[PDB]
Amino acid sequence: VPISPIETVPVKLKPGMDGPKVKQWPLTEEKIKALVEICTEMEKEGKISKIGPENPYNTPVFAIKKKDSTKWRKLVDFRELNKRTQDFWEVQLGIPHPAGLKKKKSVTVLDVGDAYFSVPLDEDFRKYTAFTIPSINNETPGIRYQYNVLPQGWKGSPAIFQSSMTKILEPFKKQNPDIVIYQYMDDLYVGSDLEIGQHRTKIEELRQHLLRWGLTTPDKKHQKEPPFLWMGYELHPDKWTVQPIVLPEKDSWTVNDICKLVGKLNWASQIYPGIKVRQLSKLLRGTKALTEVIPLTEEAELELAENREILKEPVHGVYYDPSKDLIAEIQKQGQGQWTYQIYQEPFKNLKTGKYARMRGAHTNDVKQLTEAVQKITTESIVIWGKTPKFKLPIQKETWETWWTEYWQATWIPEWEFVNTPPLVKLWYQLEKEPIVGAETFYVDGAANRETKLGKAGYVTNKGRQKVVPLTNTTNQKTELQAIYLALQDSGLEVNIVTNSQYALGIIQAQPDKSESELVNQIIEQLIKKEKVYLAWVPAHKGIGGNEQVDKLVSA
Amino acid sequence: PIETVPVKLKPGMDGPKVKQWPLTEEKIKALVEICTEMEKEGKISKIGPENPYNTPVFAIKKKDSTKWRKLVDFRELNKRTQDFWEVQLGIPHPAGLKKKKSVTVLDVGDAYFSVPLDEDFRKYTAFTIPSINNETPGIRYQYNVLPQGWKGSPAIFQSSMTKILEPFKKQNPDIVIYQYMDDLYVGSDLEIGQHRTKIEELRQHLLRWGLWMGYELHPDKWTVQPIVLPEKDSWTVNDIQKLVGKLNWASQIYPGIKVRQLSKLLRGTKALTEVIPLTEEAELELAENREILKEPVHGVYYDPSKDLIAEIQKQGQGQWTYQIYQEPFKNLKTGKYARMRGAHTNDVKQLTEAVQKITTESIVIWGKTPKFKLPIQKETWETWWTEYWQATWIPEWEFVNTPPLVKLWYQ
DNA sequence: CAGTCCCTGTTCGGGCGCCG
DNA sequence: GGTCGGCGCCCGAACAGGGACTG
Ligand SMILES: C[C@H](Cn1cnc2c(N)ncnc21)OCP(=O)(O)N[C@H](CC(=O)O)C(=O)O
Ligand SMILES: [Mn+2]
Ligand SMILES: [Mn+2]
Repeated sequence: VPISPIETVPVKLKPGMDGPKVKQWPLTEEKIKALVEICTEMEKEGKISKIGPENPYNTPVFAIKKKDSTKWRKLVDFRELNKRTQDFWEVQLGIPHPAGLKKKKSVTVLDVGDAYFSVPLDEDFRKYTAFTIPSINNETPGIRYQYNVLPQGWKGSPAIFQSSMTKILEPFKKQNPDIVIYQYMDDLYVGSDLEIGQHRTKIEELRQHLLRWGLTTPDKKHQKEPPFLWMGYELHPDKWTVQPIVLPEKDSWTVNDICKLVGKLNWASQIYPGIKVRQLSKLLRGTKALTEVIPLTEEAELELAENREILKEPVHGVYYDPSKDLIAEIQKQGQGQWTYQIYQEPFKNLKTGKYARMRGAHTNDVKQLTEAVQKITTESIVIWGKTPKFKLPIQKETWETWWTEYWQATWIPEWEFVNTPPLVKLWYQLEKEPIVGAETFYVDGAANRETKLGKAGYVTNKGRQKVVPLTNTTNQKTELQAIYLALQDSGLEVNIVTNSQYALGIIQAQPDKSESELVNQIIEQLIKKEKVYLAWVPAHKGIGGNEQVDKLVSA
Repeated sequence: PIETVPVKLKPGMDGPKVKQWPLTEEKIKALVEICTEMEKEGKISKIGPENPYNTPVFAIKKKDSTKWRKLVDFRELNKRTQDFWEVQLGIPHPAGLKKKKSVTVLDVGDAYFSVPLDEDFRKYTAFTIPSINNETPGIRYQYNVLPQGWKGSPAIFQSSMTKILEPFKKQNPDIVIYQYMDDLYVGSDLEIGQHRTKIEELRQHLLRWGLWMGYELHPDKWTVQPIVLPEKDSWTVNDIQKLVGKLNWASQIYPGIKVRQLSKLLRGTKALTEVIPLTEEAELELAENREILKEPVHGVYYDPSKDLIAEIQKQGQGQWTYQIYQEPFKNLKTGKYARMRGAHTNDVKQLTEAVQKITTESIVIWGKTPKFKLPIQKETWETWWTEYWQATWIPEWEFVNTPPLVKLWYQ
């Protein structure tokens, strides 16, 4: 076996584990012909070699038809070898996005045919990549080969190829610094601001520099004219868009059909603004079977029909001009949902996106806006290496009141207020000082762990009092219930004194949405008020009416 | 031609496997130049995916510094080598460094590149450089010399450092020199003028041995933040309710705090805004409580074997309070910062500044870095903190969410 | 007193999307 | 007819750590 021009990567097995010994799957006769036709062609090319009985290892093998071609793809079920192979560190840190590409004079895209089959494998590791090709007769012993290159299905192949590919391109990139080569596996996006005459030469030089190591760039996969098909997009000289997306039109939807639909909706959200998957994702909760049929809710059909009408109109993105600022604008879609558009010129989006995660049981619009800003920031640093300037639907004074008074540290980068309803605001403000002339409610609540029974109530300075029995409740729920009572029975201004840290901590965070209906009722009462002053006092210390109301709610 | 000191991980542990976080364009271009230069000088060499270990990497600029500085987050590697830099080659901490009028910090991390690293240990120093928009896969390197930011570098270099500082320590026996991570702490009671001159004497003394920046400190002027009670002549029900709640919380630190006579003033169901005259027994209970807060807490002393913990509270208006302790309510030091960089505009910059100041103080006083409890959401912190970091070390931290109780540490 | 449990937040396993 | 790595989303279950009450 001749020595490959590429340096091999030393690979060991995990300490104390042997190679795989698995029996071959029963293969269809149409897939067997494709394997033997490929195995005999690779053995001639020195990519696989025969092995006798001295190799006690074996691994299943199968094949999958290539996309839009009659050629076949040889795959190996190395699931047992990957468990016992050493751990690798993946050098693929993410996926390139066309919104990060800059406008170049000339662009060339080219694939590498049978990329894994042109990169050598470690000599001491080839013995563990043994497999058996079944013949057309079940009685024939079958041909046993072993891999001399990177197999397909081994967990080390992608990390090794990407590292190997980067080492081969370094001498060319070093000699040609002004040539941008996007390297995703074997797909090479090559662009430059050279004149088109010198550009075709540099492409041929690169096709010769790759050929000196066994990497073939077929003219079939060569692309010289726009639109370029790159990473599932359509690249034009002035714009880009995703390749056509097809959503299933099932009359009876299953759970797996929703997962396939949700995934394509998220995929479309990168350029199609306004995609919502909230109601459709509500169909995947609490379900157990992938094949279980599930009916669409009225809110899910309306959401699906809105997404289809968006995908009807053609949308496109632009490229990144490093000379102009990067701008991101966010809108409040539905409750818990947010969309954003990243652009540099008005209505010329680089990309879009959505944020819709629900963090915690009690939140508000200002928190969710901060979470969306951070998600967009990290995304922008990945794509462009800089934080965009934000246009946010929140008043400058509103945000100022929030972050200065919040006990946590919180911050938003350089941003400006954009007047686009619905505007994010705080729905109520707790007073910093007790209110003169307002009734003072001393609230408390308690419950029993065993009986699940409890009482909630209050005592005021004007003699007003109330105690309510509660069934199937907890200590925390009663103390929230006591504050809710004092809010119902008070005027537009009220002073409430509690000893519940749990209750005070929730309300002081100024929530506007809660998973608890009791908290939502407290929120609704707080917005009706004009001045609310909460205050905490220690319990069991004989303080004010807090001790009198503690003894009233004792049982 | 230098012999390598053999280094082992803590028995039963593996190396670090921490994913690299996204880096801005200015930081990647700074790292590519530095790593290309460090590769040309043999300090680092490229590796491949057969190395399963990895440690995050980014870049910083020190205070008033124009040059970018490579910084590796070796926190996870330093945890997995703890028995090395504490049992075998431990560095003593001078108790007189905190007592000097002026202490200067000198970045001597460039000296570690002179000593090669153990060949078997280089596999754990691996780090990956990301690219903008993932144009290329990650560019992986590993260290061939003593790396900056690793707690094993000053230990191995301690023998060489002691022999470099012996001529200077002999001529200046009253000057204290402490080494922590990539920094060198030089403290003296000299006048400000001749103190900086002695620093330049040490700078030139270190330049002839193959090695610059200086930050001045004054630990003698570090002040603590005690618990204070309001001095009002007219108290209300709400004033006394807040007073009892604060004294009740402070009683967990001072066991002599009494609130009985003050609670008796809150017997009826009174309005919060109603003025309440303090009784005779309550006034004496308040005056006695003020004297107890002047006293130091009983049975509080530093333990060299326990870890340091630091809590920070956001007080608003640029105010930031902190307490350092090993056991709860046994605070070794309390303090308060104000008008730092980013005041009245950027909380994360202020909090980052606070963590740095607190860590710098903990190094001078005890030679340890505390584990921080940060009043911030994890995603808010992990998004911005590297934009404001200005130190060659990185402390450990966790994120808490404690709503304000009774404003114990700030009036 | 340590033992629960009521509550909340985090981490991770597993499905789809997409790329080679 | 079911391989690998990368990144993204959505979900629930498992994990965990603090607060108030109880033997
Ligand atoms: C082998 C690498 C990466 N790679 C792509 N698909 C893979 C798969 N299913 N399993 C494992 N690795 C896979 O790609 C080299 P390729 O020969 O240039 N590309 C085609 C893809 C096509 O055109 O459909 C192929 O390999 O089939
Ligand atoms: Mn290819
Ligand atoms: Mn109660």
